Amino acid sequence: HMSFETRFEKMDNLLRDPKSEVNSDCLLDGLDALVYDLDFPALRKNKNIDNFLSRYKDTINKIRDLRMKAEDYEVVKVIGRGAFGEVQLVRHKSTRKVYAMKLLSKFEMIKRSDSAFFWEERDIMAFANSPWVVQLFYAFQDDRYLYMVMEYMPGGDLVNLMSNYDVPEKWARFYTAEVVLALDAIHSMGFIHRDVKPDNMLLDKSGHLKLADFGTCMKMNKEGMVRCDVGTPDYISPEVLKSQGRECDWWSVGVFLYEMLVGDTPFYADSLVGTYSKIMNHKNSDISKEAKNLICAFLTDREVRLGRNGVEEIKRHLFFKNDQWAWETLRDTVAPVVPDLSSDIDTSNFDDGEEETFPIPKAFVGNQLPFVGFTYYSN
Amino acid sequence: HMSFETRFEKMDNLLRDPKSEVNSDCLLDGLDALVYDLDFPALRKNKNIDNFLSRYKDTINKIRDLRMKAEDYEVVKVIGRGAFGEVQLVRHKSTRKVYAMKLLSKFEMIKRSDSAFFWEERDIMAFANSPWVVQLFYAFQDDRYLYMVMEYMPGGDLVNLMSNYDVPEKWARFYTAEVVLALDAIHSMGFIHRDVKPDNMLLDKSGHLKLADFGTCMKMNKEGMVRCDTAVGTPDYISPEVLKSQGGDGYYGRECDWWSVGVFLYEMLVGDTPFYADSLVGTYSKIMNHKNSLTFPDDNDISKEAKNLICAFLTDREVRLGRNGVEEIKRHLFFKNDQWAWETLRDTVAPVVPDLSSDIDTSNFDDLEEDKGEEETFPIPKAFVGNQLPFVGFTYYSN
Ligand SMILES: N[C@H]1CC[C@@H](C(=O)Nc2cc3cc[nH]c(=O)c3cc2Cl)CC1
Ligand SMILES: N[C@H]1CC[C@@H](C(=O)Nc2cc3cc[nH]c(=O)c3cc2Cl)CC1
Repeated sequence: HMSFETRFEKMDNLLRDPKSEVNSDCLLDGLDALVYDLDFPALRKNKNIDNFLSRYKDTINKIRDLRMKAEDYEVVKVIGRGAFGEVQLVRHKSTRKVYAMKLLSKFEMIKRSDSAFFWEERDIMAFANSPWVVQLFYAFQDDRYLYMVMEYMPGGDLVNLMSNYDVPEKWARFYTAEVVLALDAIHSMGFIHRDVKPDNMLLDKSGHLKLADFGTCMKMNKEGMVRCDVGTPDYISPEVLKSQGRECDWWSVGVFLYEMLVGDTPFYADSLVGTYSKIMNHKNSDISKEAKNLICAFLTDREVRLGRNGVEEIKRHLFFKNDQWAWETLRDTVAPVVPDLSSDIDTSNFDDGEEETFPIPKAFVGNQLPFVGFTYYSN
Repeated sequence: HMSFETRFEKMDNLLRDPKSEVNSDCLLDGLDALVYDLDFPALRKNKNIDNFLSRYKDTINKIRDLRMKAEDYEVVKVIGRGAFGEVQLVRHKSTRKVYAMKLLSKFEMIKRSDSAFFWEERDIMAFANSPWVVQLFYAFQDDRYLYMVMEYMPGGDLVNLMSNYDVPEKWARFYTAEVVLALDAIHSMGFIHRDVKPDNMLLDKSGHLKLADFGTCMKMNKEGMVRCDTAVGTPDYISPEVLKSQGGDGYYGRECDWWSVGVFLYEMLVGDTPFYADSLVGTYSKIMNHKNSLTFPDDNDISKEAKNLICAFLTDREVRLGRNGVEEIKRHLFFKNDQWAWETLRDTVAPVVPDLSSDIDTSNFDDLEEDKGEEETFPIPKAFVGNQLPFVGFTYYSN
């Protein structure tokens, strides 16, 4: 039993505790949402509602206007496209600061039952506080989209990179190993990524690596494993392809490595289903002895796969031997490729029908609800 | 503008501002409300809904627990009953402090279209900061009732008082004049009482006076008037103008309170309402006929002045006492004596002081009937009905 003077402080806590589902900004998100989901001709016909909307008209419009809205960002150039919206480079009008804003169509997010997945991604990007993980500075929302303002990566994706260069075993060793420190960072936070791939790997102005998408992430329980409900084709791990009715990330890894030295998927197939079964037959489906080894050590069945035991076990692998870097020093050494940037907005490492809207309801559908609590300020 | 920072210079404000319809508490009130009006089987079948109530399940239960709830209060004795709930003496378990907590059935308040009246009552009691206005410390709500925790008044209502004594012109002069200072106080907060009556007049441990219920209050416009199609008040103590109100002429100023007061005074010296009648309607028309309904049993125990003052309040608005200034009333001959001056009457020795056993002597509160069958509940909705929305923002905690 707490006391008065106590309970009050304790409550101010929550009203400030940004990990709280009911941080002040989340309550405001609630009032906001509610006013959205209510201001419709049909519904306003109700005493209670119309009275409400008539009382929080002025006030809530004031709010909308003050809080962060998309009108606050100048969009320099679209630099990417996810499933539910586009990622565009931006500069804050009032602050002049430059971020990368990922967009999310509330609609598309509802149409597909693919809702409530971005919570893990928000949390991670906003509190991982890690050199390995992209940092979220702001997250806000209107009627149409979610917005995630985040540390811009001038470096570009590992995809563009592998496109442009004849990757040597050196580089390979570098990028791979960093991906390993990062994935271990994630797992330390008690999450599993489930989608490891070049498309998700970005680079900071210094040519080092972070992880840039976390939609796939899933919280792993006490025993370190997960009850699972896929992700990608060219990479995916079989052991998790049967639970449908951790070390999996490591599989994805090996796949990537192969892709990097080779120039194509370790189980590429013109037909996709082909790539699928081909991964199921992994056992039977220029380079160094070690490269080969390592790869095939990851590319094995769950229980005999490389990394089943400890991450350290992976670190120590022979292919991870050199006279150019140590592990807890890698982050600070000279990247294999460093980006030459003309300004704070060089979209050079990023190469070059539409969308609809929700239908006016006849009754309360509350389409804003799955989104209350998404607003986050970093100060 | 200009820019980001000023935006915050309004933001942080809207959250501190206790008079803001969106003070932090208000926002918490919104989320709470929502959870209530949402957690029902039929509704839950909605993906958006279900997902919501599944994310704020834990959290919202936490909130409910911490914030002020009624389980925080030990209910000493029921000392009163209004229209929408009972009014009970209580002591805070954790703090052991003693208050009077008035309840309000959210149902009953919805049943009758009589909703959204309590906001003016709350604002006044919480911000009047006046010797004449009972003070609110805390206001909270659950699914069922609104609660208003407020300065307890061991003194008792002037109805009990008038009951137990042969009130003399002195006393009369006292109570009445304090009623005037107080009504003037409310008048200056730009409000009209509309319901002046002994029932609303309470006493503090020093035998001095305050007004105790403000449901009837209504904010008056720049010209000092208000306009009310269907008007309120109490059968006996009603002003006639307020009385003859409808779709049409229902507009009146503050001197209607002054009428109510004259009624008071009569009641106090005579022992019955100036227009009492066994049938109510009778009192009504009797009021309409005041010019010739006014009388006094030929017991010359009444003063020239008393009678005077009384009749000066009980006249038609336009020629009634106080139409001009409150000062005008203050100066009246019946308000002449060598025992108190206006700007000092609060500080003097009350005409009756309560002898109290403890900090909980409910001695000046006669016994009342408990459960009279009044506790009824909302019916489980088939669709979202939003019954808690009218009460978003009612929560307020004291500095
Ligand atoms: N994960 C898949 C879907 C998301 C997409 C994606 O999110 N791409 C990007 C993410 C970020 C993150 C932070 N900063 C950036 O500049 C940036 C740029 C792009 Cl293009 C990548 C493929
Ligand atoms: N408006 C009518 C119905 C309500 C009734 C009423 O509210 N009475 C009371 C008001 C208060 C107020 C503050 N403190 C108290 O202790 C207290 C006690 C009672 Cl019995 C008055 C007549």
